Amino acid sequence: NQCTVQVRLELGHRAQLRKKPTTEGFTHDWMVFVRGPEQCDIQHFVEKVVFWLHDSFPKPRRVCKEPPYKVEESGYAGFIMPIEVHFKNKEEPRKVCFTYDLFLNLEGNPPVNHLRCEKLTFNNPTTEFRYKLLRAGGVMVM
Ligand SMILES: N#Cc1ccc(C(=O)Nc2ccc3[nH]c(CN4CCCCC4)nc3c2)cc1
Repeated sequence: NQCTVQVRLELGHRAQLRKKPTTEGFTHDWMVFVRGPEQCDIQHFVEKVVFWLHDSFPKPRRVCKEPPYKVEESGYAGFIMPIEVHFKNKEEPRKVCFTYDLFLNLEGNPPVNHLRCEKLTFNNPTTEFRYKLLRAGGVMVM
């Protein structure tokens, strides 16, 4: 009737210098992901994650319909990556779009290993979607 459910997402990325021929253009390997915290299963409320890569990549609309929600790639530059997390929700909101700063380690700096923790607050979710948030390890507030 009246209640808020909070769930947690973790977006992150790893990047390092690629050990390859001088004549291979891509300097870096990187990996971007969405996950839950330890012993939460976001798959209960996440229908899919869509990573929107730079237009220069082949098939830059990358869909993960189940875990792991991640893209592994090679490249030569950082970019801003739209990341859409779609919900198993019959009403609004149906999804959330993050603007992810995919930056590389440049000038012989250590590997990048970044995490961005997002808190989602669902006000007054339906019965069915409430159960999914709770199954995923969501918590109620009051
Ligand atoms: N602003 C800006 C900006 C412009 C371009 C890039 C970039 O690295 N492009 C790019 C373009 C094409 C690429 N194929 C691969 C390798 N992959 C292709 C098939 C899947 C597995 C290997 N890595 C690629 C990287 C990044 C930032």
